Amino acid sequence: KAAAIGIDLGTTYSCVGVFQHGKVEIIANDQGNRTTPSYVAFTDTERLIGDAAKNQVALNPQNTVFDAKRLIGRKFGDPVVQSDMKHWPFQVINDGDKPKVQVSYKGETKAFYPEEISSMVLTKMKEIAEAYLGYPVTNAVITVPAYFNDSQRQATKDAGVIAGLNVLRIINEPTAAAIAYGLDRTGKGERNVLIFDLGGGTFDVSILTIDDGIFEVKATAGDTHLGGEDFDNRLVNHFVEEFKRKHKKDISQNKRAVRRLRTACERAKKTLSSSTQASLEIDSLFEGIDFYTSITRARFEELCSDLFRSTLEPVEKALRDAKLDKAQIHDLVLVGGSTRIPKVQKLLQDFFNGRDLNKSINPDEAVAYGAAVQAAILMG
Ligand SMILES: Nc1ncnc2c1ncn2[C@@H]1O[C@H](COP(=O)(O)OP(=O)(O)O)[C@@H](O)[C@H]1O
Ligand SMILES: [Cl-]
Ligand SMILES: [Mg+2]
Ligand code: NA
Ligand code: NA
Repeated sequence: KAAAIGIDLGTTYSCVGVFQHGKVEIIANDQGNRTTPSYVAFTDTERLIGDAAKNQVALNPQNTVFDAKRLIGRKFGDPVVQSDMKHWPFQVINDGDKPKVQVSYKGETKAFYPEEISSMVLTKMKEIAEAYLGYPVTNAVITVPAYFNDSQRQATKDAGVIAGLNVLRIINEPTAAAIAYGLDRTGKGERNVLIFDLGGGTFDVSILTIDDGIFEVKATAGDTHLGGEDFDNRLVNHFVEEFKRKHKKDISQNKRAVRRLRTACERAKKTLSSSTQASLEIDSLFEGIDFYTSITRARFEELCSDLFRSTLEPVEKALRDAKLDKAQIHDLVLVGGSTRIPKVQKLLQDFFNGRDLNKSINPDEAVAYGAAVQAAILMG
């Protein structure tokens, strides 16, 4: 009788849905947010997950973990791990050629596997669903990137099992997004679907063939270090210059200020997807100096124009790989929070010569939406 849930375990944000009453419900967390930061923080006295964790990241950069998805299922000597390490404020150590995140927790040094950190996020998403349903959840579908290997999929599933979940299936994020739009219901005859996924940290282009409910991955492309956080950064640097000009002070080395600016920037950015201007007002940003100011959509676009534009060549590459022309793509699907940006939608639509974009499902929710559907199918 109990519904199974669908979980998007995201690099920067996660999302949970449940199919019931003949429809998918994306479930808001305790703060009312329909997605949750994939953050876990450790303090002298408690463990925080999601919104609570990200909310104190500037205060505790050392023991606030994020990006665990970049580690999960990898060996410590993997060049991706070695490269990514150099830019996290938290320490990563080697335990038998397995990466562990090392932190201080209740005064003692503790280390955690990536799948342990991710299980804490999965636990939160599970608790979010249970608060809405009013009963314990034990079955779930969890998603992963198409490019995940066996080791990565295994560790993701272990994360689920650790969270107390029977993992009915692990499915690809682009397939979940396609399922959400009901594209799996097609009969015999190949349809070509392109998934354009620009999230918080990663950019993924997938071309799938669907034939009588059977998915095949024809081509993948993108950039694992291109995302919304890079748009936040462009804004950070802009406002650091503007604060320097006005107050004649350089805040760029105060890690707490820069982090707090960064957060205000992400909020303003989101607002610029619905508004042509946004107000940025930080109390005591630096040395008790407040920062009240504004930014326009057009200025935001200018600051990011090259990054926005860079998203189209991986589409070209993926089409070439799949041996398809633009015109042979039957459906275009927007995934990831960053595809809410009007300029981004314009770029892709212009690239496809005016074709419709499938964007009626919040793109940062499309993966979980699909997972919830598949979970229900697997339950009966
Ligand atoms: N309305 C919006 N406009 C612009 N960016 C948004 C909006 N909503 C969310 N985002 C951005 O989307 C990114 C998170 O994307 P999401 O798909 O939720 O996570 P992930 O990439 O981790 O799966 C963040 O960079 C966030 O600021
Ligand atoms: Cl992505
Ligand atoms: Mg995503
Ligand atoms: Na996500
Ligand atoms: Na991402």
